[PDB]
Amino acid sequence: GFLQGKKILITGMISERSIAYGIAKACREQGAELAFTYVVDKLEERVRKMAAELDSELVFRCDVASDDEINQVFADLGKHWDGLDGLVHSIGFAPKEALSGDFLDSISREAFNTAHEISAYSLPALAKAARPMMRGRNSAIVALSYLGAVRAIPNYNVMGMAKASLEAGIRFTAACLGKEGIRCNGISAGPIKDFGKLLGHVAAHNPLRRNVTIEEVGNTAAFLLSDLSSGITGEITYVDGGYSINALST
Amino acid sequence: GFLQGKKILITGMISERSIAYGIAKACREQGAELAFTYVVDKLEERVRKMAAELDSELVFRCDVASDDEINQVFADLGKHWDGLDGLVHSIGFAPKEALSGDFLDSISREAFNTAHEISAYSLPALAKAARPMMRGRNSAIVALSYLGAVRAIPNYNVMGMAKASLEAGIRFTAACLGKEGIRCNGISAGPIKFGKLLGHVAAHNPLRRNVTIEEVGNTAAFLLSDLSSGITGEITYVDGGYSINALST
Amino acid sequence: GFLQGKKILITGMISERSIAYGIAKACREQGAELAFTYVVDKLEERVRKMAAELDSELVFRCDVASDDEINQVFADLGKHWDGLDGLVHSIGFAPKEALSGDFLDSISREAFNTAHEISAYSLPALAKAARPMMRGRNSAIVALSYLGAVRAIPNYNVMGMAKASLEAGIRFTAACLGKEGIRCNGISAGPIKDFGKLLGHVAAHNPLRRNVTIEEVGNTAAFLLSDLSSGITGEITYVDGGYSINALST
Amino acid sequence: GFLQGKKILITGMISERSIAYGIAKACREQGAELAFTYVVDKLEERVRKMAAELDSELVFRCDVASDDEINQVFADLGKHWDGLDGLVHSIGFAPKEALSGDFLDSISREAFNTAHEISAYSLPALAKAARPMMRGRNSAIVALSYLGAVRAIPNYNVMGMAKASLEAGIRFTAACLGKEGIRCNGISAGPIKFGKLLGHVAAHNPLRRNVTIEEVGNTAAFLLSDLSSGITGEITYVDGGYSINALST
Repeated sequence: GFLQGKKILITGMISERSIAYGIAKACREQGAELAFTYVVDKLEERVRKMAAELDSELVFRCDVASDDEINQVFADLGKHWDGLDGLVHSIGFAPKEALSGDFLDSISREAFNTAHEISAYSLPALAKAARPMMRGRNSAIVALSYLGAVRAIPNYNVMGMAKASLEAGIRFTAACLGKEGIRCNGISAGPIKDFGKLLGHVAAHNPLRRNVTIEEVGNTAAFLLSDLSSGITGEITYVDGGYSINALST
Repeated sequence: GFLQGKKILITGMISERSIAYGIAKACREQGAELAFTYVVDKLEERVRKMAAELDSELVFRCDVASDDEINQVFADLGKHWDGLDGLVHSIGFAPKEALSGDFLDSISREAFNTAHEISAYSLPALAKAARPMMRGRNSAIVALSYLGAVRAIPNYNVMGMAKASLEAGIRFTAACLGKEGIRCNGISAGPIKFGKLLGHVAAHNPLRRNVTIEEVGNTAAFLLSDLSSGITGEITYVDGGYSINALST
Repeated sequence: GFLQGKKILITGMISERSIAYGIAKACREQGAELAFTYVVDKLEERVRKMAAELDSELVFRCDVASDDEINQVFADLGKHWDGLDGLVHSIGFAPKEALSGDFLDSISREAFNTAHEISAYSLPALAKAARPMMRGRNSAIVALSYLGAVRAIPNYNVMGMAKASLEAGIRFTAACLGKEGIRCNGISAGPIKDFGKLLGHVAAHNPLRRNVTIEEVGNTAAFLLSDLSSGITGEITYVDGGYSINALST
Repeated sequence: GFLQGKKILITGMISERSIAYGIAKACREQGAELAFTYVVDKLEERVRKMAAELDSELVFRCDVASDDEINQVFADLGKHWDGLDGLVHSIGFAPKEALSGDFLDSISREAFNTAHEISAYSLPALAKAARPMMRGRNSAIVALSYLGAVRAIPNYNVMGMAKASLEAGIRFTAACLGKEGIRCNGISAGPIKFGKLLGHVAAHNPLRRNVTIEEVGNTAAFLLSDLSSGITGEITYVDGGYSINALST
């Protein structure tokens, strides 16, 4: 496996359906050692269980709304690990009411603020807090994005703005940390397990004529966290079966 | 002129150096009737003076931090105008400390929040509040962005994230309002009066010079006019070709 | 009109349906003085008639396959005009058999060569030949492109490759001539008068919920040929009613 | 390795400095079985030697100017291999005179034609000829591009137009073959050993250094493997972040 010796912290793993689980599993299959965060105490047990199946006992509470908690994760993790080789940002949130229907009717100041703070600011906040552990290690950050960053799409609404902010954050973080040997890249993932019809629309219209899997996203993340991708930084890689590059599909 | 009789509300005109002034002047030259906002009471007199030179007595306070104030503008403006044909978003802010040096060292939660709220959320907030006045008129919104949206650049830092959010907001607003006959477009302007930034751009862009507020202004006038009726959700680069050049030693 | 005093050469005007006619008409309405090319002698009369309705007697044969003919246009035009303020490239060709069905089955070396030579090389060839007349005049070139340059689309096939070549040509030409006061920009136009269903697909899916007109393309060209756009060069402007920036339209 | 048993044809390997060599080596390290093309008979021996060090005796003449030769490669290769899992396009050419100085002064019809035919048409020509061998295998094509496709750069000139054509060819090929289980992707590589170009990039990119053929090679190996099965029509930048940086004085 090409992540032998790599130590990787993974956010956003709330179930076996989650993108972060696909990433965790892919990384574990390539020999990485893993650690995880959970946002709320209700999920702790479930996350510890998933971690254990992935050979990890390293699980930490981290509400990315809190600078203290973010920093505490790395202080606690640093007791176990000499350094951090990988960091996976797979977290986003916006109030449900802002994520459907008319873009302007559904948006509000509060939903905007929340969406950007949790979904976009969290990337540089985590990179900043991880920086002492990651610098000088030829390490890597991967963050998950979505086509709403760069295209107007139905129902994504304010999250589109937040993902665009995130994607810029990826570029700025990469430009910031490259000299210290830390890479930062994104994956714009296609939709995964109107939602049934979204999936159908994509599978009918993309070059691969199917939806992508968490394994496909996971393996791309594993590559971007590995030294195999050492020439790549500030990149958004589309794992959508070619969807974004197709047009005029009647 | 090609904006003859068009009624246009312009934000961000704080001086004759401002991008918004260049836009105002360009629109006035094409026959538009103008109205303006000012952020703080200290600027009222100065903005009323500029408005008057552009043949306008329509000036309103609007701190885009305030939903009350945003909506009040359109209530007050609607007493004078039956409808609104144009809306110009030319406002942005981030704490000065967040806009130089190392990106991660200079960033903070508060500066991030402020930068996005004032610089990005303000576009959909203004479009939303203007919607009753603008819909059904084949009207137009124009917002100002910057290269930091789509490239990592030194010293722009968190504003880059905020402009990227804005540019997505332009796309989503355009997709939202197109059916009601409202367009929404952006201009990514090159730098305009840091001395070395300007010099770097003038040495490296195809035109070998910096762009002017007149050039940004005329592009805005075009994007506010019916001449651009086939264009929406677009970011147009008025940077003398800077963004499309590379590997210039 | 904002093209007062401007002298503009327009290629590709073969009928009143053509994009170039929309451009000619738009430019004439803003006060430009026009000249035109025609590729084959069969069209001469028809083009002279259209020119005359647009107040022009300046019509020249120009097969862009021929360097001699390209150069001759500017030698002949230079007898009438002190300089050239505008140049509109609205020409493209590929063999019909290469423009439908499966991309690889339909492509051939010969069709590729022809498509690129006529549709892409013609831009720098025309800019080069026009350069003595255009330099120092604060003049402008506009070329027409299509979404196939930057997205995979059905049926456009090799023309997509040719348009991508063209769009790069626009950038390189702009970078080349900017110092001499010549701008070069593109318009990526949406479809205009499976073709009936293409038009329907676009009108159902773009932000404006309709197809664009030759007037809308024409007015954008007029702007890009005018001094109002003096800050803009190397740009591709999408006149497609927002189509290219939308996605996941179910 | 993650290409274990994969059978991959590689073009453009003319020396150990070549991008294609970096790709070959990276693929061999992941367990791929390799075959190679050479453009001219003068290079045959040198290419056979390199192939042998990479455990291959499968080497074929292929001047991509020739449809006969392109198709012959696959007829000859098909005698040894039941099918083809990977195809690497790492070839490009334009007359030297067209690749420096003023873009319009340096360009010509002939140089344009040659550059596009050899550098761009060769991708769909090779994909087409390989299609019977590749279809139904969950196989992959990778092609090499350069920033000149999407930015105006000094000295690349007409090759920029040719690479843009290539990148569109990658998209169209991907859209064409995806249903048959063949992917097609590109790598836009940073410069690799002009001395000042390399210096400019190393001073300006996020990584503050030039990329290596190993880095390009490993990315190609990934894009040729099933690990990348969700990715097609993509251009991946292996340039140490160069293309995403701007305004660096």
